[PDB]
Amino acid sequence: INIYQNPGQSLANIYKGFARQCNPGFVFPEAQTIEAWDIPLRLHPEFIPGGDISKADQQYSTLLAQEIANGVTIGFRMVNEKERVCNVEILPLLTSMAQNLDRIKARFGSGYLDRFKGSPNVYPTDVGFSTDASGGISQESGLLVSYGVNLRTLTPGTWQAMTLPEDIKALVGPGVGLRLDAPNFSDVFNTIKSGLRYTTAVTLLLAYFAAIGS
Amino acid sequence: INIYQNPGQSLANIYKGFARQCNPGFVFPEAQTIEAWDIPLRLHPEFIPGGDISKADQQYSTLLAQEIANGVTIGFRMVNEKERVCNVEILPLLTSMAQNLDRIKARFGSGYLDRFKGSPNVYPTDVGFSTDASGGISQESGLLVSYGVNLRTLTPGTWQAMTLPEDIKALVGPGVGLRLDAPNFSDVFNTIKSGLRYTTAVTLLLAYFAAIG
Amino acid sequence: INIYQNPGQSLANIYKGFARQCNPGFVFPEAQTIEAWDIPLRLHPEFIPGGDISKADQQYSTLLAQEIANGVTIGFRMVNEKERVCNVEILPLLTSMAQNLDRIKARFGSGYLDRFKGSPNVYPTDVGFSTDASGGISQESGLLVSYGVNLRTLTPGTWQAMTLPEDIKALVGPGVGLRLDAPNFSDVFNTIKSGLRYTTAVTLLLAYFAAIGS
Amino acid sequence: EINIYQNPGQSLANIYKGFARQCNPGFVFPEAQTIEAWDIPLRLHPEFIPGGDISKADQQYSTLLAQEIANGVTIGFRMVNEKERVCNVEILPLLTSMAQNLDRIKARFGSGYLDRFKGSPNVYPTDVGFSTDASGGISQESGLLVSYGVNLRTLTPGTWQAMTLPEDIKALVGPGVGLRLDAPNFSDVFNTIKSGLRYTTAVTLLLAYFAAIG
Amino acid sequence: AEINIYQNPGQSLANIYKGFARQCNPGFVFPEAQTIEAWDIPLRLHPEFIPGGDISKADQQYSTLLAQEIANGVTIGFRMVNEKERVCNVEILPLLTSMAQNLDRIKARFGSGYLDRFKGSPNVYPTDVGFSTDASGGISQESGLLVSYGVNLRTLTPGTWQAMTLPEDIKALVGPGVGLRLDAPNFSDVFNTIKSGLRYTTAVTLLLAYFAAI
Amino acid sequence: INIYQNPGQSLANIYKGFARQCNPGFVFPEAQTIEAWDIPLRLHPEFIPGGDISKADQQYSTLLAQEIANGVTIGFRMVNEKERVCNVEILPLLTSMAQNLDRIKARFGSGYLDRFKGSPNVYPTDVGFSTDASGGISQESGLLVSYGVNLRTLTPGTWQAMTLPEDIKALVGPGVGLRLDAPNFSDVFNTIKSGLRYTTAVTLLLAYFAAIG
Amino acid sequence: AEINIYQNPGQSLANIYKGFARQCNPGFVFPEAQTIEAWDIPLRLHPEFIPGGDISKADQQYSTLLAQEIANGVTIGFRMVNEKERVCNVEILPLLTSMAQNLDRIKARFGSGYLDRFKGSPNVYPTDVGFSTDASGGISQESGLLVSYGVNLRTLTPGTWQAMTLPEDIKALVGPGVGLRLDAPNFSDVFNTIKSGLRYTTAVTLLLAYFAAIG
Amino acid sequence: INIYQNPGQSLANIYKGFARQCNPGFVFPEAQTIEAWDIPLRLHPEFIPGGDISKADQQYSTLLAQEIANGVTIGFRMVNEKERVCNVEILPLLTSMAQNLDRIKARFGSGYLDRFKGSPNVYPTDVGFSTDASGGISQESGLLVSYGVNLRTLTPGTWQAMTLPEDIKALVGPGVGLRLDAPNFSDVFNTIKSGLRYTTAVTLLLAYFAAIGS
Repeated sequence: INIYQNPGQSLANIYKGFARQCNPGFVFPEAQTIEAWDIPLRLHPEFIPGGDISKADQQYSTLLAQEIANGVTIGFRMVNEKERVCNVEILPLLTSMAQNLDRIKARFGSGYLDRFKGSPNVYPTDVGFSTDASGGISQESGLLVSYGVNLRTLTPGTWQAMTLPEDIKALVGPGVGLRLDAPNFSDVFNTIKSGLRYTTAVTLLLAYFAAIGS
Repeated sequence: INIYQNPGQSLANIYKGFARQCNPGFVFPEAQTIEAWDIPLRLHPEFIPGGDISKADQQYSTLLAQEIANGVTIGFRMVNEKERVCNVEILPLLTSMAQNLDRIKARFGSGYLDRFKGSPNVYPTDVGFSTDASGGISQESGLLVSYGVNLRTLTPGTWQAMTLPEDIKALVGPGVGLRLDAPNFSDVFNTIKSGLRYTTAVTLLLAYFAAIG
Repeated sequence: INIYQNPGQSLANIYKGFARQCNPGFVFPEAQTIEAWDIPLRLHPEFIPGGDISKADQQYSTLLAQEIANGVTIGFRMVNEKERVCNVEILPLLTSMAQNLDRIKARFGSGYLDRFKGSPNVYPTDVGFSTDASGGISQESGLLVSYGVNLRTLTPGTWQAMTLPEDIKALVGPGVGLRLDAPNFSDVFNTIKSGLRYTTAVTLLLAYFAAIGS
Repeated sequence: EINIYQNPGQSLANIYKGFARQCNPGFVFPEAQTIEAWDIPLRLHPEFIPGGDISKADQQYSTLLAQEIANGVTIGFRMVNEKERVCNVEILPLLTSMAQNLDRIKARFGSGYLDRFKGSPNVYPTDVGFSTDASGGISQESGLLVSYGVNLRTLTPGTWQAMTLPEDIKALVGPGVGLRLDAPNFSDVFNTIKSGLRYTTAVTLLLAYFAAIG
Repeated sequence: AEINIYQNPGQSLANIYKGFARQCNPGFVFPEAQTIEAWDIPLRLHPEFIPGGDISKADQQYSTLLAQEIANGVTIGFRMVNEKERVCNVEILPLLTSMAQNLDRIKARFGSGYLDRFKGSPNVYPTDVGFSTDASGGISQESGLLVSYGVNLRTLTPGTWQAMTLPEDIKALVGPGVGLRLDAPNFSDVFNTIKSGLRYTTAVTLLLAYFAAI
Repeated sequence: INIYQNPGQSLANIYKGFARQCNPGFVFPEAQTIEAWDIPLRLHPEFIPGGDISKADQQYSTLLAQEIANGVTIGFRMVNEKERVCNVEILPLLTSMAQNLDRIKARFGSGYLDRFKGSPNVYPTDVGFSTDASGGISQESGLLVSYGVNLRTLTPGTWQAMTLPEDIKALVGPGVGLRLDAPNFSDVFNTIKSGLRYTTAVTLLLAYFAAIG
Repeated sequence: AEINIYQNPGQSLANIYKGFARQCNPGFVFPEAQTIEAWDIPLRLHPEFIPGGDISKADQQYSTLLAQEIANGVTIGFRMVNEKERVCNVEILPLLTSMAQNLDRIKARFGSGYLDRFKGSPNVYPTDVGFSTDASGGISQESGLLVSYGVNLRTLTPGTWQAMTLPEDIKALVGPGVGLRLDAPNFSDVFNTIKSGLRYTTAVTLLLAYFAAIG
Repeated sequence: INIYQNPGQSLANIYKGFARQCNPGFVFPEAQTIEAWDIPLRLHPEFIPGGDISKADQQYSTLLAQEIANGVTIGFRMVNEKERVCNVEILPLLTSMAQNLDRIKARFGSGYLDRFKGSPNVYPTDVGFSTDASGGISQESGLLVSYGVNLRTLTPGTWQAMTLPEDIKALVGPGVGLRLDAPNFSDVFNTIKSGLRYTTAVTLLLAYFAAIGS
């Protein structure tokens, strides 16, 4: 295996290593973690055209190189930030996603990827504009993140049924209900665009679609 | 004086040192530099409310600290990157601003600060959205940078009439003519927003209003 | 349609009648007239909060009512004063505004409304004070009328380049170049403030911006 | 392909389509109407080019063409200092207004419209002569007859006001409207229009008049 | 009585402008002594222009400037009919007024020997357009425009430019070159626009405004 | 096709018409004419932003309009001035350019366009100031026209090798070797600037680079 | 050998200075290439000093400069006997060293066409002393000293002056003019000290020091 | 200096010696000789890695040793072959290179070294295969020697314009226009490759680029 063609499995492997550092007694949700981090590739198999990795989509590769770079940062931080890395960042993310994946499959069945397709966002980390009825953009628009995470339109019912690790919740919270003409919109847009990673954008996607319509 | 009630003078002094280090012969345009870097505070006296700096606008103060820190980085880079710091970065910026400020004062007159009013942007580094023909924001809108810099409507002619340092042009050029609904819009928005500093946003502001267009 | 949400189309409809009563051959400049008299609502969409005409801005509504009432006086005056009403007041207005709008659109492009922003004036009949170099108001300031008509700095060359109906030129000329501390300033300010209407303020706005500057 | 002698409309339309694009590339150029209008004189008078031999071209016709070329050279120089005035008072209003006038003529007379211009004593579009009584005689009641039937003597204040013309042209011709040949200034007016008109602008005046009359 | 434009240029042109000033406003007080004195300045600086008092040996370039000026008086004559208000109140009376006030400031500051102020540029003719100098007599990339007898546009501050008393038409022509370096994108256009736009009389107007104000 | 997106083809068509009028046996060098007159657009694709001619560069558009107006004049003048128009103005131009272009392609190869890059002139008709031997602009400088034609340094040997139509030769001749500080500089600068056209500037450019050395 | 001082002033004077330097320290590496090139500068700027390659028509002022240079070499020969320490370590070797370094700086900065930097002052001779200019080509009371081929003392900064590599005696001669305005009470004295003190050879030393430092 | 870091100066010094023996009055083109023989080093600074000549590129070092060994031979041959050595081999080589380098400087400008970049050949003595008109190597290709000397496309005009010493002309002549599939290709290729040396490959490179185009 390799990270371009097996992103879930590759990253799962690294995160299984982290989860063991944290607690060898923690049951790593491996099935769900591979499935979740494979979602962007499922939706976009052209990321690896005709199966040759030599022609891999540049933006997709950059995202994976970002995850590699983040995994390096975690190894260094495990040393003197073990109790945050483990109990705020990594284990909550893994538990969260697995539960959220499981509820998506339960609510939407085996065709659940259909909920994610048809968005104008190609990459799981994209931040763009929500659209009006006709598909236009207006000043009533807000943030559309990942594969259909509409923060502008995000209801209180949806928000309160959402299970997100603290760090992702804190990133994305300020964007909920926010109009593009709001004084902090540029800042919040910029902050969410810069703060997302491949893995954490999936984590957000799963939380949203698990809870949507609550 | 201090950097908060006198940003133009304070920054001008730092940059005078950079210029003397680069080129002692180079005549430093002190009056223009001071007046240019005073523009956001003249536009926004609320930044220092009742004249007490301990209550100064936080975003404004942070903008100015970034300039102090960048100044320290510039002086560090003078050893191994003198060619680029001097002849690509600092001297072109100083000349550009003096020429564009004077041009602005010649073409619009002494009341030139009015041309900087009406924008959705409070801070000189702000990056927002231009309004379309209806007066709203739409997919046809684009980047509204600083105090009136409309990258969306920025013309071919205007682009090539603009006197502007290489790095600012490199930063901002991908945003020229760019619509909200462009696939790369988010990226280009992000880059420009992250790339601007107080001094360079004013440099861009002046180049645009001197060239339009 | 109604005069609150559709001021340009409602005022155009009235003026189209007056122009027929004046000269049936006169080609009414409908598109420009509607676009010109909508400008104030275009600049301030909050005048009608959330599409609700009962919550319409009272000062905005009152300016429109005065145009309706003026319309009634115009129809009265057609009998004994047709020659002045038609040839001095109405037809030159309609023609000048259409020409000036078109010129403005040609000089400043589709985003021409921007040239109207940043003034201290909210209403098109507003009369406030010119700025000096400092950013402030002083004795060497003068009249700033409507959305950016700086009478203080308006030059002799610009005055005679402007296409403005007689009745508005005679109203506004006295304030050209006039300082706050001028002995006749208060009387001139009084005369301009009292004689301006919603439609004739827009007429002046377009004449000025067609003829400056840059 | 074409030349100004055999193809005056296309040749002149091409030059003005040039001036219009440097002025404003957003400007929707009315190519069809401009070719047609500036062809009028040659359609009424094909003997200007006897049997398609441009070396036997009519003297007064060739001179009118050289004048237009010379005027185009003047315009090119004026575009350096006075670009705004030339574009937006001169060239663009002439084009839009002349197209509108031709369109109106065609909607109210069909393809048969050239018949309006027929059987004038004026051979050339720039000709300025005398209006005539019922029986075809000149009297002290005569005034100006310009181009292919533009009777200024007989032209009402009303019809004049109904005419859609650029400023340049209303200013030149207005003083002749209603003017008797025994008027103290008639000879000044005659002298000004004769020297002021050109092939191009005489057609502009023709189309404005026939679009308005009756 | 026996004056000519070669030997008596100020008096010759004064006679013509006094006739314009009367066409304009018989109540305008013509500043005759100042106008004669100002327009003689180029000849007083360069007696050479007429070697030994022999006008048949007159300097070609000087003679060409005087012919330019005659040709311009002919066009003003023509423009008096259709553009009298612009001609009189923007172009002519302000020129005469400002020139007289500025010449008087200069005399009050320097006395009868004021002509020495105008010496020392490389420019032989009042309409000359050349380059600003460094401190070493050379031309560098920091040079800009140096026009007429020492009007250094490159080093003129916008403060003193705006303090200068000058006809609008002259401000608009010359303003673009204030502070402008020779490598600016528009320098070549500006250099050449001022070069083609200046005339014997308006260059002297500019010269006196500049020397009064600096 | 149109003149904006297809200047070489639109212009070559018109001149092919003139040349057939001049001599139907004259072999019109069509590939070379089109190639030469597309040069400016190939150096500057931004002249037509994103392929949209409603957004065309205004200065570019103006040069092209001038060439169309000139074509109308050529058509008028063909009646009584056919000998000059053909044997002085048009045929030698087309002949000279095709030969110079072929030589330039042989000498600098397929990437020849890079020889026209990095001048301070954006438009083919631009007239600016050369850089001196030490790399600055000074009184030792002269005229820099189009995409690198240095009239100041133009040697006697280059001049006599140049194959140039006589109207272009008469225009540009006075600028050869002319210093910024010369008494008649400003006069010649003005004359050359006003007298150049899009097609004639391109003709000069190829004559120069075909003859240097 | 088959050279002469009018056509080969650099090589000629270099030949004499190679001799002084060997007197000073046989172990001193004489910068011959830079020395010939530096002292050819005035002739390379004004080839009309020898019109048509004909020394019989040599410019009188040029020749006078060369005569003065010969006379100065004679006096150094005499002072070598009793003032060897100063002649060697204050006057000559520092001059030779400094010109070499300054010239290589100038050539690295501007390339082979460096000579263009030295043009366009109104000074024809390397020892000329004249007036700096305002921005309009004139002289005003803000003007000061303009020396040699563009050494603008009026405009020269006390800092960039300190940064110039220059032998003591030239530094002492020219320092008083730095920034000096023409209405200063010592201007006439300083103007004329510098004028009288300069030689072809030491004017070129000053020229290269300035143009190496000035940017 | 040494031959590794300073190949131009070292070799010019040897050749200055030979020229001196040939004819003392022959002006040695010293600047051009040093510059030309530095070309291969300028293009490949990496030949001396981090300024350490003990790690100098072996092929490049061998090239220069060959030139030292050839110098010794020339010295030996000076006795019984001075005429040929001087008038055929040495004097024409130095004069040709100097003229050619000067022509290349005028033709291509100060960045002329850019003409020598992008070839497949690293060493000046390399012989490879040229690119055909469609951009590939094929049987239509031929000999590409040194930094861009394309013998395959080398025209009759370029051949006659080329200023080249007799021995190089005879070495290289049979390769001109020669195709890869020619029966004598192998022989000529082998001959050119074995017969070239550092100095002479540079002499050829310069002959060609100074003559291309004719």
